[PDB]
This record gives sequence, structure tokens and C-alpha cells, in this order.
Amino acid sequence: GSSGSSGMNNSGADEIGKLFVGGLDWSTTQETLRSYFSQYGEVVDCVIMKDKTTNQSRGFGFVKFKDPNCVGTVLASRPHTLDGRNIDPKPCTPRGMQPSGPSSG
Repeated sequence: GSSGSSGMNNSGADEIGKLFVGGLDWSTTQETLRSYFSQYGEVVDCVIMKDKTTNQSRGFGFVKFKDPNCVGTVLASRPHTLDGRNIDPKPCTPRGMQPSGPSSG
């Protein structure tokens, strides 16, 4: 970059095969959520954050994938929308770029 400062590139094997879904719906459940993402990649672990008292899906969660490649496949299928709710997955990584490359299908 010329003006903006991007910085160096790091890998750090952490939250690679993880997928942070942003934009869930109080109705959205972990069961259905699993399959919804399972169609893309073998869901290993699905989590859906809920309220403290209401215990309702605030509007975000997580999704694990047997393979760290499954995450991308979905990131390319974006945007996303499950249970009549506009959602958007994330590689669970900080802003910036990655040397990953065109690696995708």
C-alpha cells in the first residue's frame, strides 16, 4: 500500500477450520444450523451463543469443519441466509490479507 498501512503477514494455526456465523436468529438452532453448514463441510462442532436469562440465540455462533478448507468453500458461497435470517460466516481471523492464494473450489 501507498498510504494505508497493512502490515506483515502471519498464519498462526488458530481458528483455521472454524467459522464464526454473524447474523443468527433467536429462532435459529444448533441442530438445523449444523446441517445448513454441513452441506458445505463436515460439521465437527456447532455452537450458538444465547442470552443469559432469555437463553435465545442473540445473533451469532460458531461452526467447526473437519477440514480447514471447508471454511473457504462457504466464504465463497457468501452471502448466506439461514432460517429466513441474513447471516454471514467468518474465517475467525483478523482483518487483512492472507497468502492463502486462489486455493478454492
